[PDB]
This record gives sequence, C-alpha cells and structure tokens, in this order.
Amino acid sequence: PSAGSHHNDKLHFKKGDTVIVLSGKHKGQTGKVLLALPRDQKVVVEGVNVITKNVKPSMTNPQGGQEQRELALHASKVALVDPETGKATRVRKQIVDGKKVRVAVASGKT
Amino acid sequence: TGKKNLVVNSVIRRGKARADGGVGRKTTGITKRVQRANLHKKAIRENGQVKTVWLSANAIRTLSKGPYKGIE
Amino acid sequence: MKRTYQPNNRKRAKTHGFRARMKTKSGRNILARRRAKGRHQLTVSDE
Amino acid sequence: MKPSEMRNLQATDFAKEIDARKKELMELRFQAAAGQLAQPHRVRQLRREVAQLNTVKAELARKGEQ
Amino acid sequence: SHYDILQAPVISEKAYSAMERGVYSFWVSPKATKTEIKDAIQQAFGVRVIGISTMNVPGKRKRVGRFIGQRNDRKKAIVRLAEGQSIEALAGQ
RNA sequence: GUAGGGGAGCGUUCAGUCCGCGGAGAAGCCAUACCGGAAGGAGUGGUGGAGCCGACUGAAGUGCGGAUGCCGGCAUGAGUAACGAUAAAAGAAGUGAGAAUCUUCUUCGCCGUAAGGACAAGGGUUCCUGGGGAAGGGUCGUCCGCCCAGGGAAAGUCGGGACCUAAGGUGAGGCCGAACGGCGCAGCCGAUGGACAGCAGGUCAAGAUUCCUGCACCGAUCAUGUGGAGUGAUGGAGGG
RNA sequence: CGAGCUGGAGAUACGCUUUGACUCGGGGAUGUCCGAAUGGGGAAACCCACCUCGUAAGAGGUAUCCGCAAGGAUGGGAACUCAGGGAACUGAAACAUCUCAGUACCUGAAGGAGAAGAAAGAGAAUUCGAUUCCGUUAGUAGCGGCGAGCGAACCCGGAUCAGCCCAAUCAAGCCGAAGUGGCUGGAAAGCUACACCUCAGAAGGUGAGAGUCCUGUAGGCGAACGAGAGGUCGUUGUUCGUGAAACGAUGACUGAAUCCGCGCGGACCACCGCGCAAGGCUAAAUACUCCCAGUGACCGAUAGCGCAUAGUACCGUGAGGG
Ligand SMILES: [Mg+2]
Ligand SMILES: [Mg+2]
Ligand SMILES: [Mg+2]
Ligand SMILES: [Mg+2]
Ligand SMILES: [Mg+2]
Ligand SMILES: [Mg+2]
Ligand SMILES: [Mg+2]
Ligand SMILES: [Mg+2]
Ligand SMILES: [Mg+2]
Ligand SMILES: [Mg+2]
Ligand SMILES: [Mg+2]
Ligand SMILES: [Mg+2]
Ligand SMILES: [Mg+2]
Ligand SMILES: [Mg+2]
Ligand SMILES: [Mg+2]
Ligand SMILES: [Mg+2]
Ligand SMILES: [Mg+2]
Ligand SMILES: [Mg+2]
Ligand SMILES: [Mg+2]
Ligand SMILES: [Mg+2]
Ligand SMILES: [Mg+2]
Ligand SMILES: [Mg+2]
Ligand SMILES: [Mg+2]
Ligand SMILES: [Mg+2]
Ligand SMILES: [Mg+2]
Ligand SMILES: [Mg+2]
Ligand SMILES: [Mg+2]
Ligand SMILES: [Mg+2]
Ligand SMILES: [Mg+2]
Ligand SMILES: [Mg+2]
Ligand SMILES: [Mg+2]
Ligand SMILES: [Mg+2]
Ligand SMILES: [Mg+2]
Ligand SMILES: [Mg+2]
Ligand SMILES: [Mg+2]
Ligand SMILES: [Mg+2]
Repeated sequence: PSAGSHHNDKLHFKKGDTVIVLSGKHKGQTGKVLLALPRDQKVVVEGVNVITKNVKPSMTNPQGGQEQRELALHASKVALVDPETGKATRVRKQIVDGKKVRVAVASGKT
Repeated sequence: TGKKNLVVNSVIRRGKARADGGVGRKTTGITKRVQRANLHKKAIRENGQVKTVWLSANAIRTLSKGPYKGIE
Repeated sequence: MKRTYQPNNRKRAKTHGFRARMKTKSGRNILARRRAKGRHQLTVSDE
Repeated sequence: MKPSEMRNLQATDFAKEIDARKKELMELRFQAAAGQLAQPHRVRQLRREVAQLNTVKAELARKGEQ
Repeated sequence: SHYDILQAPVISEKAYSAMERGVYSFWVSPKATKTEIKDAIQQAFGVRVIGISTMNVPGKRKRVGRFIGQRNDRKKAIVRLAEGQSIEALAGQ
C-alpha cells in the first residue's frame, strides 16, 4: 500500500528548496533538495548521513570498501523555511505576476 | 404450424374407473394423468409468387370460403 | 497390462477441441460456463 | 520538430522517409544483437518519429479530404 | 517493408564459417515466405541470390522463478549468393 | 443421584458508556507455594514490542476429549523392511575439497530375430558445447535424461498441402420436427489408400535423398530457331 | 497539474522534460491472427484463393436471411423478466389421485429492466372505475383418498399515475484557519508551561497517541472538450382434485346475431344490475446487481470469496473438480 497514497501523491516542496528536519534525530537542519520522490513520498536532504558497505562486487573494485553517503527521507519531517524565522514554517499560496503562482508563510516569500 | 396461427399445442389426459352413478355413485376415483399432443394435415396452395406447404383443416375451410390473404 | 490413456493428437483435438466444442449447443454452453470459472484452460485447443 | 517538420512535407517523401527510418532502425537492431548498442534510446526515438510520420500522413490525408 | 522482415543476424561458429564461405544467415519473421525473404535481401543488399533455405525453431521454454515461460519462436534463414558477392556490413565480424 | 424441570451465577468476543493504563512498555506467552463455594480471578518475577485491563448495559458464530469427526503438525512401529530381476565384476591411471560409484586403460562377464539398427505414434529441448551440485538419482556422486547459459534443425524431387477419392463427417435449395433440433441429392471435408520429378559420396561438438562436391530429373514463363494448321472441356470412351 | 520522469520490477546503461513532460480528465487516429467469423477450407488462432485499384510495397471486397434501395438481423450478458418444455427424490409416517412444484433443469426472445395496460372488468353499494407494487382483509371465504395438506378476492389504507391511435447539474482540478518552549525517549504527535484556529475536532501518513507538520476536512471556486363469439368431444387455469360446474383457455369437429342487437352476474329461468369481444402502442411506480460508491454491536490468515489472490499448482480423455 503506497506511501503517497494518503498524501495524494503530492510533493508540497521541490528539487532545489532548502529544508529543515522537523521530527527525528536530525531535529532542525538545513539542506538543499537533492532528490524528491513524490509517489513513495521520499526525499534527500544534504544532512542525514550514513555509512554503507557495498559488499564484495569485484567490478568495480576487487575488495568491497565502504561509503559515507546519505539515506533518503520522508516528506513529513521535511520542512520548508521562512527566510526571516527559518523554522517550523507552514505555507500559503499567493500570486506574483501574471499567472506565476507562489508561496509565502505569514510573511512572504520563498 | 397451421395457416393462420402456429399450432401443435396441448394437453394432458386423465380417465377414471367406478365412474357413473346415482348422479354421484359413491364418487369417482381416478387412476391416470399423463400427456398427449395434437395436429392437423397437409395442403399445397399459393401466395405472392409460388408456394406449396402445410395447411390445417380449419384453414382448409377458412380458405375454401375465401382468401384471408393466401389463395389456392 | 496396457492402459486407458493412449494419446492421439488427432483424436484429442477432433474430440475435445474448439471447432468441435462449438459445433454443438451444449459445447457452447460448456465454453461460456467454463469462461465464467476463469479457466485459463478453456479447451484442449488451448494446450 | 514534432508538429512543424512533418505537415510541411509531402507524402511521396513520407513513403521513403518511413523507408529510411526503418533502414536505420534495422541496422540499429543488427548492431544491438551484435553488440553493444550504446545508445538504446535512439531506437525508441526512431519508433516515436515513425509513429509521428504515420499519424501525420493519416490525419492529413483525411483532413485534406474535406 | 523491405527491412522490417530481417529481424536480426545469426551468431555462432557455424554462421561465421558459412559467412567465410559466402553463405549468410539471419533470424527472420515467422509469418514470412522464401520469396519474401529473397525479395528482401536482394533489395536491401543489392545481391544475386541463387540459393536459399529456412527453418522455424521453437523457443527454449525457461523459468525465472515460479514462472515457466516459453520464448518467442523464430525462423532461421540461410542464403547463398553467386560469384563471391560477400555482404559488407557483416564482413568485419 | 440417571433421563428431566427449576434456581444463582463463572469465562469469550463484538458494542454503548464511564474509571483509566501503556515505549521507565500493551496484548499474547512462560514459571509459581496467593485468593474466591465453583466455574474463575489477583500479586510479583522473565518474555514481548503497541496496544489494553476494570464497572454497567446490550447483542452473540459464546466455553469440546470424544462424533472410525475436519486441517496441521509431530510421535510409535525403527535405525526395523526394502534399495526394483542372481547379465559379474577386477586391478591400474586420472581428477577433486571429498571417489566402490565420474573420466581414461587393460581384461572379465551378459544380449546378439537383441538387450543391435532404422521408422511411426507420443513426448518437447530431454540433442550438441561449456559450466554447475540445492533438490530429482532408491547409496555415492566431482556424474546425469536434473540446474544455468549458449548453440543445433535448412529440400522444386523424401512426407503432408498447393491434386484425388473410402468409411465417416458434412452439406444452399429439399424432406421433417413442442424449441434447441433430426434427416438429407448433387458439392465439399476426410488417408489408413490412388497419384508423383535424385541418385552417389563428403562433413559441424550437434543437420542431411535438405548443406557442400560430382553427374541427373520434373513443371512452369520467355527467347532464337524446326513452326507452318490445328488446340482438344464442366460432357463421351478407354485406362487407372 | 507544475517537477520530475523512464509500468509493476525492487536492474544497469540509454535518455526525456519549465517551448511544460510524468500523472489526470476528453476526444481522435493505428489495432496482426483466432473467435457471430463472415471469400473457401480447417483439428480456433491455421491453409489455399478469386476480383478491383497500385509501379510495387499495399488497400478494399468476396456468409446468410428481411428488403427497391437505404437499412436491419447473426454472437455475448452474473442474476432480474417473459415464453415453449417440464422432473424426481420428498410428504401423506406404505402408495396411485395428491403433495412436493409449474419448483430444478432445457430451451426461445428481450431489455436496462421486463411483464402487464386503457374493462363484453370487478362486483352488490343501482358503488369502483387500465395495469404492475406494498400493506391489509386472511389462514377468512373455500379446495382435498374432506386425508396430508392447499388457500383467494371484493372493500379499506399507501406507491405511482396516461391514457393515445385505427378497420366499413455530475465528470479532471484549484484555494483553503490556527504552537512553541522546556521534559522522558532510539525517536514526540505523548508529559508539561503558556499559546492561537474552528463553518475546519471525519480520517489517514510522520521514528509512540499531532484540531494548529503533511495530505485533508467546513467552505469557496471549478474548465476549451465531457456527461444529463356460441356449442360438442379430450383437457386445463385461477381456492376449482368432474363436484350442481359458471367463465376463460385451446386440439379436433361445428364457425350465430351487429343495436327492437351482443357478453357476464358460478348449473339452469324470468326479472334486474355491471358491461361494448373479433385491431395495436404506452412512461411511471416493481425485480435483479457482473460493476461504482458509502456505511457495519461483519471477518482478520483453519476466519473472510476458492484465492491477502489463482480457477493457478495439482487430479481428470472429458464434462469437471481444485
Ligand atoms: Mg522448410
Ligand atoms: Mg532449462
Ligand atoms: Mg468495550
Ligand atoms: Mg483485543
Ligand atoms: Mg480430537
Ligand atoms: Mg481400533
Ligand atoms: Mg542393527
Ligand atoms: Mg521388529
Ligand atoms: Mg531383523
Ligand atoms: Mg535387509
Ligand atoms: Mg538395482
Ligand atoms: Mg548382486
Ligand atoms: Mg593410462
Ligand atoms: Mg589433486
Ligand atoms: Mg556399479
Ligand atoms: Mg532397437
Ligand atoms: Mg548429454
Ligand atoms: Mg543422494
Ligand atoms: Mg571439480
Ligand atoms: Mg448431417
Ligand atoms: Mg497417405
Ligand atoms: Mg515420388
Ligand atoms: Mg507426395
Ligand atoms: Mg539439390
Ligand atoms: Mg503530477
Ligand atoms: Mg498499419
Ligand atoms: Mg473463415
Ligand atoms: Mg404447460
Ligand atoms: Mg416416491
Ligand atoms: Mg412417504
Ligand atoms: Mg440472447
Ligand atoms: Mg368442458
Ligand atoms: Mg383443472
Ligand atoms: Mg368456456
Ligand atoms: Mg496466526
Ligand atoms: Mg482461507
């Protein structure tokens, strides 16, 4: 049963956007959006961190080796930022221009 | 399959012993109930162009009186 | 000794197949009454 | 392009356009099953182009008949 | 059309040495005919074809997990030309 | 105190409602010498990982040792019986992580109107190459008809169709019949049969009157000729 | 719709897309072979053709019946409806009339429903006024080896209403309020101190229980395209089993009156009442539920459909089982 299922497969944010971790261990940290997977509702922030072992696989690399790279995350501990405050920061949707739609807070915008 | 009308349809059949009596004997007791069927005959006559076909008996009269659409 | 089942391709097909099963009413009936039970195996034609 | 480069061209070209698109598609195949076919996309893209071509000559030939 | 048909070439010790002989061998399209194949290669290879053969082959039913499946069945075709008229595009293999 | 009627209650779920607990740990499970007149229910300790106890009320798929009951699991019999023809095996050599069993060698034993060879029906990749060893193999297996991957099959003359008809099956019109339908002339389908042009050799790990070499045959359409006036069916006879 | 996409599938490499992809709604085009198959054959998915146009590659046509043509029919559909056909086990503690029951099944036709329908009627009040449906009358009147057992209708209340003609708005989407600090904890949504929203406290996701994170809800907008006669004989139907047997209904024989006339009122007669046969269509309420949605003192892995999916594995020559 899908994860975006109950979230109208809807990504409230976007590839690029800065983010801050609400709930978890990484409570509050900054990250550009490197990967935003809407259906599974998963997404990568430059924060997270992880040590993965990529097993024997002789090609490439005879021996294994390891790797410090980072585990993706669930767009529900992802939070968009408010340039002023920069924290727990909901979103309103307004219109600048000229049929270009946008995004404020309680003090726009981002 | 008569002239006017199809046909062939019918019918079950009973039958009873110690029948007949002083209007009521004691009464009639019955033995049977099975089933039968019914029919007609063959006759060759005309319509529009040329035809031959089956024809009843009632049809035979009804047509020898006059053409109720088909002729002889 | 010798057994019930001695396969014969022409027999098999000319007996149980599809042109065969449709040639008769009760075989149309067999057909759709199979289809309803979601047979993948519709008929020995489908072997 | 997708709209502007097909409807500007006439169908006696389309026949042999189809033809050449095919030909390259075929040589592509031979490559593929010979190895390596390092650009798989090009195949499906040529498919796409073909479908375009036919959609075109079709809708067109039937809209000129008005 | 005059291409679609020749679904691939054939690859093996055999095919290679036949090629070396001046006999070329392809997979083709089951429904096809031998006249059709002759017209095919004669068209898209500008060659004199004087010899031909075909043969439909099944397809190794194989399983990948609890999924017993048949492969698509092909139609290997062999052609022999005349006067050492080798075909270019495969002559390197 | 048996069949039986009566009386009061214990537990299970779902439900309404209140008391309320729970990641400093719910249910479920495990141990035990506590409590209740009994169905039962508490204390604490170990398990577990996210839900649940209690009171009152309502509704039930509501309490199992039996039905040669049903599903499933595991015991007995038992390390027993059997390893599927009494045609029979030895030694050397090799390989491997490991060999009575797999691969070479040299013998021995059995079949030999077969236990050899070639087809058909059926089976379907079991064929060949290289690999694998869980399970299939009645032991073992390094092996296999098992597992993986890749290859292999070639026709104008063989066999079937592009020709024929038998039994039989069909079948417009036709003959019948509550319906579906049952018959049924010609015609058509129908090989087990009629008809019919190619033989000899060579070779892939794996094909062979196919492919390759050598020398043939048959029908078809065109052309240069001999042309130089007849061709000969949907019916006739002969023949088959 | 606006940032990601490249099907489950979880795999590499190839790429695509802010000139707007992917996904969604809405039309179109292409759609091999089999199957009503339908050019002819055939052992379904294969074989062999003939004709028209094309330079070929191709494209069309070549079933049968109703028709002047145009045009319609063929086959499928879980149940629902109508019709031709029509069982038995069973019960009567045996059986045969009888009951099971016009039930099971077979078949024909047809639809989104169908059937029925516009009085020679119920009827007993000189009343109602086409039908279908429910309630009721009513287990009453009656039927019956008067045994088992079978069982109406008129009236009364509702549902929905109709009577016409002929022959001399939903379907894609958008927009939507309001919390933070400390604490335990692997992790806050929980504990806590103070907060604000509510036309929004239905729900679901987030490291453990979130009204104020997310998706949403109340609410508000919302598309180019998109959808709204008599008689006789053998019988039978209704509660109708030959019973006083009316009436309809037909198989075979007979086939009257048309207005000072015809038909019924449960034998039959007068009287006195209700009625216009021999020609047709008809929405509505009603039945079902393959499918879509909402709910639940319905199930949660021996339950629940057979299936957390599969009519598959497996058995069966087959139907079929599973
Ligand atoms: Mg061949
Ligand atoms: Mg295999
Ligand atoms: Mg409760
Ligand atoms: Mg519980
Ligand atoms: Mg037991
Ligand atoms: Mg015993
Ligand atoms: Mg011992
Ligand atoms: Mg013993
Ligand atoms: Mg012993
Ligand atoms: Mg022993
Ligand atoms: Mg042995
Ligand atoms: Mg021995
Ligand atoms: Mg040696
Ligand atoms: Mg060694
Ligand atoms: Mg041995
Ligand atoms: Mg032999
Ligand atoms: Mg082998
Ligand atoms: Mg073993
Ligand atoms: Mg080894
Ligand atoms: Mg016949
Ligand atoms: Mg033969
Ligand atoms: Mg011969
Ligand atoms: Mg022959
Ligand atoms: Mg030859
Ligand atoms: Mg989208
Ligand atoms: Mg096409
Ligand atoms: Mg056909
Ligand atoms: Mg009847
Ligand atoms: Mg009986
Ligand atoms: Mg009885
Ligand atoms: Mg029908
Ligand atoms: Mg009578
Ligand atoms: Mg009667
Ligand atoms: Mg009467
Ligand atoms: Mg369980
Ligand atoms: Mg189950």
